[PDB]
Amino acid sequence: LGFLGAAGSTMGAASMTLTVQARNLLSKLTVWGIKQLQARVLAVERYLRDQQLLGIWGCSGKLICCTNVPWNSSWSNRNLSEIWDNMTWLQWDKEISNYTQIIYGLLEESQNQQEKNEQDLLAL
Amino acid sequence: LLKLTVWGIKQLQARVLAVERYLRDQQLLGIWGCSGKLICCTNVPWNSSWSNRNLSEIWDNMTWLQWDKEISNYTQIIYGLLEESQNQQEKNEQDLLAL
Amino acid sequence: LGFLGAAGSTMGAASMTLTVQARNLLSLKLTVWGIKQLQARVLAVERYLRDQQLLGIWGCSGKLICCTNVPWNSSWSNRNLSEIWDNMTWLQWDKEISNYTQIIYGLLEESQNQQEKNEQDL
Amino acid sequence: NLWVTVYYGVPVWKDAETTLFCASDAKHNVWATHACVPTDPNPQEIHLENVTEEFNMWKNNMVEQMHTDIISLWDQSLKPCVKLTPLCVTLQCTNVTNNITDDMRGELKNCSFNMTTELRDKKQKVYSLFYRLDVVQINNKEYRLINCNTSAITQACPKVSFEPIPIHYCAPAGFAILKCKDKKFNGTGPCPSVSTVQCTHGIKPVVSTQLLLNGSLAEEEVMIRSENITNNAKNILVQFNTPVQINCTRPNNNTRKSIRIGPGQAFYATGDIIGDIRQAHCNVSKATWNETLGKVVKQLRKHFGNNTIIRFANSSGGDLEVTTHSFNCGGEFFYCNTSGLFNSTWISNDSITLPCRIKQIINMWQRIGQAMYAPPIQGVIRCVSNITGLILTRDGGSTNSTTETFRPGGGDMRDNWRSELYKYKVVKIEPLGVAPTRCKRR
Amino acid sequence: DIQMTQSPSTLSASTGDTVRISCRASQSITGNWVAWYQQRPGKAPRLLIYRGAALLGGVPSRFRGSAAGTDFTLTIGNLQAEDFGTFYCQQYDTYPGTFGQGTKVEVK
Amino acid sequence: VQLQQSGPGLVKPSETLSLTCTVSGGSISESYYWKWIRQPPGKGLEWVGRIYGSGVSTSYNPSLESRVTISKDTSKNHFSLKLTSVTAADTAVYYCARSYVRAETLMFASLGGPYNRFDVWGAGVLVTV
Amino acid sequence: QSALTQPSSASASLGASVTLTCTLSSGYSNSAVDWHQQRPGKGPQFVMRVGTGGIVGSKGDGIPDRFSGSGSGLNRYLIIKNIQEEDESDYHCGADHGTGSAFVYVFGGGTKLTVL
Amino acid sequence: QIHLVQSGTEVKKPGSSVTVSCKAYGVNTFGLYAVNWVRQAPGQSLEYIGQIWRWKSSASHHFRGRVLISAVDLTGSSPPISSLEIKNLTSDDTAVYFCTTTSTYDRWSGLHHDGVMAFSSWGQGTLISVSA
Ligand SMILES: *[C@@H]1O[C@H](CO)[C@@H](O[C@@H]2O[C@H](CO)[C@@H](O[C@@H]3O[C@H](CO[C@H]4O[C@H](CO[C@H]5O[C@H](CO)[C@@H](O)[C@H](O)[C@@H]5O[C@H]5O[C@H](CO)[C@@H](O)[C@H](O)[C@@H]5O)[C@@H](O)[C@H](O[C@H]5O[C@H](CO)[C@@H](O)[C@H](O)[C@@H]5O[C@H]5O[C@H](CO)[C@@H](O)[C@H](O)[C@@H]5O)[C@@H]4O)[C@@H](O)[C@H](O[C@H]4O[C@H](CO)[C@@H](O)[C@H](O)[C@@H]4O[C@H]4O[C@H](CO)[C@@H](O)[C@H](O)[C@@H]4O[C@H]4O[C@H](CO)[C@@H](O)[C@H](O)[C@@H]4O)[C@@H]3O)[C@H](O)[C@H]2NC(C)=O)[C@H](O)[C@H]1NC(C)=O
Ligand SMILES: *[C@@H]1O[C@H](CO)[C@@H](O[C@@H]2O[C@H](CO)[C@@H](O[C@@H]3O[C@H](CO)[C@@H](O)[C@H](O)[C@@H]3O)[C@H](O)[C@H]2NC(C)=O)[C@H](O)[C@H]1NC(C)=O
Ligand SMILES: *[C@@H]1O[C@H](CO)[C@@H](O[C@@H]2O[C@H](CO)[C@@H](O[C@@H]3O[C@H](CO)[C@@H](O)[C@H](O)[C@@H]3O)[C@H](O)[C@H]2NC(C)=O)[C@H](O)[C@H]1NC(C)=O
Ligand SMILES: *[C@@H]1O[C@H](CO)[C@@H](O[C@@H]2O[C@H](CO)[C@@H](O)[C@H](O)[C@H]2NC(C)=O)[C@H](O)[C@H]1NC(C)=O
Ligand SMILES: *[C@@H]1O[C@H](CO)[C@@H](O[C@@H]2O[C@H](CO)[C@@H](O)[C@H](O)[C@H]2NC(C)=O)[C@H](O)[C@H]1NC(C)=O
Ligand SMILES: *[C@@H]1O[C@H](CO)[C@@H](O[C@@H]2O[C@H](CO)[C@@H](O)[C@H](O)[C@H]2NC(C)=O)[C@H](O)[C@H]1NC(C)=O
Ligand SMILES: *[C@@H]1O[C@H](CO)[C@@H](O[C@@H]2O[C@H](CO)[C@@H](O)[C@H](O)[C@H]2NC(C)=O)[C@H](O)[C@H]1NC(C)=O
Ligand SMILES: *[C@@H]1O[C@H](CO)[C@@H](O[C@@H]2O[C@H](CO)[C@@H](O)[C@H](O)[C@H]2NC(C)=O)[C@H](O)[C@H]1NC(C)=O
Ligand SMILES: *[C@@H]1O[C@H](CO)[C@@H](O[C@@H]2O[C@H](CO)[C@@H](O)[C@H](O)[C@H]2NC(C)=O)[C@H](O)[C@H]1NC(C)=O
Ligand SMILES: *[C@@H]1O[C@H](CO)[C@@H](O[C@@H]2O[C@H](CO)[C@@H](O)[C@H](O)[C@H]2NC(C)=O)[C@H](O)[C@H]1NC(C)=O
Ligand SMILES: *[C@@H]1O[C@H](CO)[C@@H](O[C@@H]2O[C@H](CO)[C@@H](O)[C@H](O)[C@H]2NC(C)=O)[C@H](O)[C@H]1NC(C)=O
Ligand SMILES: *[C@@H]1O[C@H](CO)[C@@H](O[C@@H]2O[C@H](CO)[C@@H](O)[C@H](O)[C@H]2NC(C)=O)[C@H](O)[C@H]1NC(C)=O
Ligand SMILES: *[C@@H]1O[C@H](CO)[C@@H](O)[C@H](O)[C@H]1NC(C)=O
Ligand SMILES: *[C@@H]1O[C@H](CO)[C@@H](O)[C@H](O)[C@H]1NC(C)=O
Ligand SMILES: *[C@@H]1O[C@H](CO)[C@@H](O)[C@H](O)[C@H]1NC(C)=O
Ligand SMILES: *[C@@H]1O[C@H](CO)[C@@H](O)[C@H](O)[C@H]1NC(C)=O
Ligand SMILES: *[C@@H]1O[C@H](CO)[C@@H](O)[C@H](O)[C@H]1NC(C)=O
Ligand SMILES: *[C@@H]1O[C@H](CO)[C@@H](O)[C@H](O)[C@H]1NC(C)=O
Ligand SMILES: *[C@@H]1O[C@H](CO)[C@@H](O)[C@H](O)[C@H]1NC(C)=O
Ligand SMILES: *[C@@H]1O[C@H](CO)[C@@H](O)[C@H](O)[C@H]1NC(C)=O
Ligand SMILES: *[C@@H]1O[C@H](CO)[C@@H](O)[C@H](O)[C@H]1NC(C)=O
Repeated sequence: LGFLGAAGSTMGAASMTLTVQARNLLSKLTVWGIKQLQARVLAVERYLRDQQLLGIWGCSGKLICCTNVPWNSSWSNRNLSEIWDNMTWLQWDKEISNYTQIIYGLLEESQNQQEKNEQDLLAL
Repeated sequence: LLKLTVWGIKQLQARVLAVERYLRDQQLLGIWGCSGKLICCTNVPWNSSWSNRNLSEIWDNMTWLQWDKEISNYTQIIYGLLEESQNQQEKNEQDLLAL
Repeated sequence: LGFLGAAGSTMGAASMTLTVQARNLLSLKLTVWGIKQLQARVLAVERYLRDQQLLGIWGCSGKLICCTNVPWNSSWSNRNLSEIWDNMTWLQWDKEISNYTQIIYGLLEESQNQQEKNEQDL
Repeated sequence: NLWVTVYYGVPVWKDAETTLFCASDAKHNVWATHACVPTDPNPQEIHLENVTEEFNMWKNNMVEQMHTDIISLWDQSLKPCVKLTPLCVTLQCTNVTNNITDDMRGELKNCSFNMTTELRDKKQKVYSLFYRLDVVQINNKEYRLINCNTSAITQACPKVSFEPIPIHYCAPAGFAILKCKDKKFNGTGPCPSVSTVQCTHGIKPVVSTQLLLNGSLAEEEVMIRSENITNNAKNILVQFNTPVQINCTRPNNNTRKSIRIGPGQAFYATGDIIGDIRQAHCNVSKATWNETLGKVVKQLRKHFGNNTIIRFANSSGGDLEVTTHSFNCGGEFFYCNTSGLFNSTWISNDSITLPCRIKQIINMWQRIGQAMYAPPIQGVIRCVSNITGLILTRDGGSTNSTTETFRPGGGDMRDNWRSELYKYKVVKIEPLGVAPTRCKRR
Repeated sequence: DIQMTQSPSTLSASTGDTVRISCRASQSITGNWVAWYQQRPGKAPRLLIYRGAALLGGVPSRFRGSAAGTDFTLTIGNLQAEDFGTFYCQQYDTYPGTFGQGTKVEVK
Repeated sequence: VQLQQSGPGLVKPSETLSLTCTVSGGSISESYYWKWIRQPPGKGLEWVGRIYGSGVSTSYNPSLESRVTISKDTSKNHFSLKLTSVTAADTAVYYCARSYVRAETLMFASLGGPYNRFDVWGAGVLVTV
Repeated sequence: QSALTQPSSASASLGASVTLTCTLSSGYSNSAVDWHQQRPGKGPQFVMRVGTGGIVGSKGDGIPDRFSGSGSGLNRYLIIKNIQEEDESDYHCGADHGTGSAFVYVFGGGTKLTVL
Repeated sequence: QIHLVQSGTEVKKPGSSVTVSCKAYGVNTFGLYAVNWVRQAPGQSLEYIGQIWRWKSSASHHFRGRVLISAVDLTGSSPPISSLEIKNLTSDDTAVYFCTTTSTYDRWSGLHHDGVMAFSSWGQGTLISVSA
């Protein structure tokens, strides 16, 4: 398909070409020099601010990485057929746009408890 | 502090290219499943159309420069096969983990 | 507790809130205030990538509490496991191991080394 | 059977171009010494064995960046201080009548001129002492400056010094410098002993013509290098194996006078001389110069034949920069007449003295549009130098006889830094590779 | 409490030789909390080397120290005529501090 | 490229030590490591000291710390070895050797990297105390 | 570390292959061991540098092709195929560890090859 | 440069009180510094008596309830002084007393470990002799 080629498909048909968009996110003091320098600085900062959030939850190098938190029924009461086959990615981010902060908060303490529970496993 | 008389535009840009050359190498190594490894192994097979040499001739007689010069026409297809195989292995692990 | 809220506690009570400090170490003309912001952004990139490069050569990339197979020598500290985590803090433990920090930093580099592919390659 | 295995950190390098920053050793200067990073006292040099690299000193990109960095370092210290715009006017100049010798009959001139004071509707008649090479008559007499019809006059700034500081051109991350260790290397061809480094050695940005100053020395023999030895339009660089000491001095005792011009500005000129007027001169050894010329004519017969007569001559003609050896020590610019050194004919305790002239108007880097006025230095200026090289050209005859004529030349500043960067090559390291193995993942 | 033992008790040397003084603690000091003091007869004591092998401002480079386990050694090379006094080794690891017993250095 | 040793005769106890090893055929300010090695008669070898030729980085044995001093003089290309507080049971043979960094390319199965390599050994002088 | 090597008793006949062994302390298992040959009455010289597998560099100046090197896990073998009248000396190991500021060099006990 | 002075040589009797003063030129406040009072017997080693640090005065386990250490900050017309009072002295207290200061400004200075510190600058020494 190409870059952003599966933007109109469903959520189940666009979860297979994730490596196309994941590789195009990094790449005298005249007027055209400071703009290029600020663009490179902004690109490096936008890459690092996503890599840090990927590294906190424990998904360093994985795109379909799995978590351990349960899905609450108050966020979305839809089944697996009305999400991966009917809705797209431009509507699913707007459907649960009011519940992303609590999910991002729950994804941190569970990873912290999993890392601190591993310390009591090799101490036997 | 930061003075850009003659040596301020040459010290900042060196750190900029250092950050870029580190981040591009880390991004190219992260998409293959070898984040933090050097002698990691893959799952793709070696085709006989790229190099028909044996295993006793490359590791004891050849050089890295001559090896880069020899298979330079079959470089991007190995990276494409690795990028396909990493996504296929991740999808297979997600299919095995769902049961 | 907040950012740097467990500075007065011991080592056993401050090692549980590392996720607070693990998310605050990263975040147009040529006037006198335009270059200072770029300098601060470049310094914030430099003070994060240098600290992240040390965890990559030790095999602890992406882990907050990571432990390896390096044996702790008895000449570095002659204390038990109860007079360190329950009595001493992080501001007093760093002063005692200042003369043995580079030895541990050099021993941690070869560990993730003596654990690499050998002939198994053939 | 066989599986692909990636490797990170393979010794594969290519040729590329990048930017090299400064690194010096830890009162202001012209070159920004305190603005560079400190130098690592333990440099890492990796002797890369079984690697034969082909070097070419006449296609290097380091000298083209070094010349630009040297030029850009010169036009930044003349900016934030006083510029002498209304200086060149109709001067009334006479000769001098003091306790003077015979050779200084027409050199020193006593000039007088009007100048605007701090008030715009007032004048002030002052006087100064100028040299012969700085005044031009308009056909007591009427004289004017030389650069009043060509360039813009700005004064050399009296807070900076002009001493050479050794700097190191380091490489950023992702690049390296290959250096050949051949002691008889002529800058072009293969080299089987290479070394990977990050920074270079101490290079002093010294400017001169017809006589290479302090610099660096060779190891075994006198080296001869040229881009094309057949064509007579390329300069020939000669690198000695032993240093020759030359003592330059100026016995004058000049005093500085501050004529306060414009509002809030000043103008430094020469006052009155206390003593006698003697010529500035450079003494060189006569015993070592003949031996260095013998080494030159011994190492020069390998490219012209074993039965060729080598006749040394002086400069032919031109401007003041090419015909005379120009340098700067102490604070003043000296132009010396080297017609007495290149006088010999080689077939198959005394000291030589060379008189020089002090110039105050200098057109650096052979440009048109920018000039400089050096301030007078108070005191006696005596310096010593090491001649560790030569720049010689030749002319084409009728190709029937067995004689040659070598003359000193120069003018181009690229040859002064090509004798030090003739072994360093910037390369870019690529650490990724693939190889077939018998290992499989998981 | 830590009881510091200094060795030797009484020595004698001349101008040119090196003097080595050892100090042995009771327990193990892993943090290298030790200091060396000198005292001329009649004057005030003077700190020379604190924290094992770190020198003070004004002390010449001819004095050196080393620490190994419970052994703290002080070496004086190129001995002059202004160093003949009494030396002490004092620990400050635990509370309170304890000094040595003294080492008289005489001229031969 | 060659090493010439010059050692004294008998050494009295409780005194100083002085040894030298002059190089010939190469500069002393080059990127080369000079090593001082000791060997008692009958037992095995024992490395004592190492000094970098292009820097100030020196390395000594941990069992003989605060006792070994290695200096260098670039006037006539010398490096000197001193060992105060001489024990009478330290009669041995001393050797000066060279070592340099090598990172040659041969496409091995493992990566490895740069290592140290000895090229020039010494004759060795006998010190009897 | 510490270069645990064989003692100085090794019997060999004229026309036999001798496999000298240098071992580690079963803690590192990946290092490079130098082989120094000290003649009785003469100064020692550098011969080979063995490691994981074959030789990592080149042989010394004046070394025949009969000397070979091999490596297996914790053992490093120096193999001599033919024995001449000058093939008896003291064979010492050697291992470098650390960085430029914490450099250490551990030697071995040294074996003594005999002839019959 | 910091210079320390003390009182003069005095004699005493068994049953009186001894007051020793210690003045220091160069110290701005006593909050960035710590004062230590030690003694030395003629013919013996040194002994640590007491200290004051972070405006907290303390002594060892051998001189508890016997001595008293006090201090004052920068008075605008006098150097900051420190006083040591010994009550009901015994006839084995004839010694030379020393007043030392130690800078406790830097946390990673290495000259102090949780109050237990070394002495950098020394005073003059007060000779105290008691007899019948
Ligand atoms: C900035 O800002 C800042 C702020 O922060 C500041 O600072 C400040 O400063 C100041 C200065 O001025 C200060 O003040 C000071 O203080 C000090 C402290 O002290 C401490 O100590 C003490 C002692 O203790 C002890 O004792 C007790 C009793 O017995 C006990 O209990 C305890 O425990 C202890 O004991 C210990 O030790 C011992 C030994 O010694 C042992 O043995 C035992 O066991 C133990 O261990 C104490 O006491 C104190 O306390 C007090 O205080 C507190 C607070 O702090 C309180 O709370 C308490 O209560 C108390 O009180 C009390 O007192 C007070 C007065 O003070 C009164 O009022 C009340 O009522 C009560 O009674 C402390 O802790 C002090 O010391 C000082 O004092 C001084 O001064 C005053 C005024 O002037 C007076 O009055 C006094 O008396 C004193 O004086 C003295 O000394 C001097 C000098 O030397 C002299 O000159 C004088 O004359 C006097 O002398 C006298 O006496 C002595 C004795 O003492 C004798 O010897 C003699 O002879 C005479 O008679 C002062 O006050 C402050 O503090 C500060 N602050 C803070 C916060 O810290 C600064 O300064 C600024 N800056 C600027 C520049 O300015
Ligand atoms: C021209 O070339 C000559 C010969 O290369 C230079 O003379 C040399 O100057 C250096 C200055 O550092 C002398 O080095 C000496 O090293 C000893 C080592 O202990 C030190 O104690 C001395 O104080 C000094 O630094 C070197 O011996 C000397 N070479 C000779 C006299 O043959 C000369 O400096 C060069 N430049 C000029 C302007 O003449
Ligand atoms: C080639 O190297 C020699 C090194 O011997 C240079 O000679 C030194 O040059 C500097 C500045 O050019 C002299 O410093 C000046 O000395 C005068 C007194 O003569 C003083 O009044 C100034 O304030 C300034 O400090 C220095 O004395 C002189 N000699 C030595 C032994 O360092 C020479 O300049 C170099 N050649 C070139 C072209 O730079
Ligand atoms: C240059 O000419 C000026 C005249 O304008 C000389 O200045 C005079 O010098 C004489 C003798 O030194 C004095 O008596 C006069 O008072 C000076 N006049 C003024 C206006 O200053 C000057 O000396 C000449 N310079 C030289 C080097 O001879
Ligand atoms: C400086 O200015 C003065 C005037 O202040 C000039 O003197 C005049 O010169 C002209 C021609 O030389 C005469 O015709 C006038 O009579 C002079 N005097 C006046 C009051 O105008 C003088 O020539 C100028 N130049 C110099 C070098 O002194
Ligand atoms: C600027 O003035 C100088 C000084 O006169 C000129 O240089 C000479 O000008 C004459 C013309 O009268 C020529 O014949 C000479 O060949 C010039 N050179 C020399 C070395 O004497 C210069 O030409 C003037 N600039 C311009 C652009 O005309
Ligand atoms: C260069 O050489 C000349 C002559 O060889 C030197 O001039 C001599 O200087 C001395 C001292 O002033 C006089 O006594 C002599 O009479 C001069 N000789 C002549 C022929 O005039 C000059 O000093 C030398 N310069 C240097 C820097 O060495
Ligand atoms: C250049 O100057 C140096 C001084 O720096 C001269 O060196 C001296 O030469 C005399 C000649 O008799 C010796 O006695 C001195 O010992 C030399 N050294 C010093 C430090 O004075 C040198 O000879 C001069 N060269 C010339 C050609 O004049
Ligand atoms: C090179 O040397 C020649 C001869 O020594 C110089 O030619 C003389 O120059 C002067 C002044 O220009 C004339 O007066 C003579 O008539 C010339 N003689 C001849 C035979 O031509 C020449 O000037 C020197 N060149 C330089 C650049 O100094
Ligand atoms: C450089 O020096 C030479 C000789 O030292 C000068 O040649 C002399 O030139 C004059 C004319 O100016 C003649 O009268 C002499 O006969 C020449 N000397 C000889 C030996 O022939 C030469 O002119 C000088 N160069 C300059 C530019 O002045
Ligand atoms: C170049 O060298 C020649 C040969 O030595 C010089 O010619 C001699 O110069 C001297 C000096 O006046 C005369 O006395 C001789 O008569 C000349 N001829 C001979 C055959 O010796 C010539 O002067 C030199 N030129 C320069 C510029 O130094
Ligand atoms: C332990 O570490 C401390 C601090 O790193 C060392 O103290 C420094 O020692 C050097 C060497 O003399 C001095 O130049 C510094 O002034 C000291 N203080 C600092 C850096 O604050 C101490 O020497 C080390 N101890 C040992 C035994 O190596
Ligand atoms: C767009 O929708 C049609 C039917 O609705 C479907 O056949 C087609 O595949 C979709 N396009 C993409 C790129 O998924
Ligand atoms: C689901 O949401 C409810 C209501 O906010 C909350 O009480 C409950 O803890 C949540 N459960 C999970 C599993 O997040
Ligand atoms: C190998 O190369 C052949 C010819 O190009 C191609 O048809 C085949 O698909 C390739 N197979 C692999 C494993 O790359
Ligand atoms: C500070 O100390 C008190 C003891 O008095 C303790 O209860 C408290 O938890 C400490 N503060 C922190 C942040 O640990
Ligand atoms: C360099 O390596 C080749 C093998 O690729 C070898 O034949 C050659 O002898 C080596 N060069 C030297 C000087 O040993
Ligand atoms: C003044 O000097 C010039 C230049 O040498 C000369 O031509 C003129 O004759 C001199 N005039 C007098 C009067 O000396
Ligand atoms: C130059 O003149 C000054 C007067 O300003 C004098 O002090 C100095 O000594 C003179 N120089 C010489 C070398 O005589
Ligand atoms: C230079 O040396 C040669 C011989 O090597 C001699 O013929 C000639 O005259 C010498 N020249 C001078 C100027 O001394
Ligand atoms: C020229 O002379 C040199 C002197 O060393 C000699 O080696 C060379 O062979 C000669 N060349 C010819 C063509 O005679």
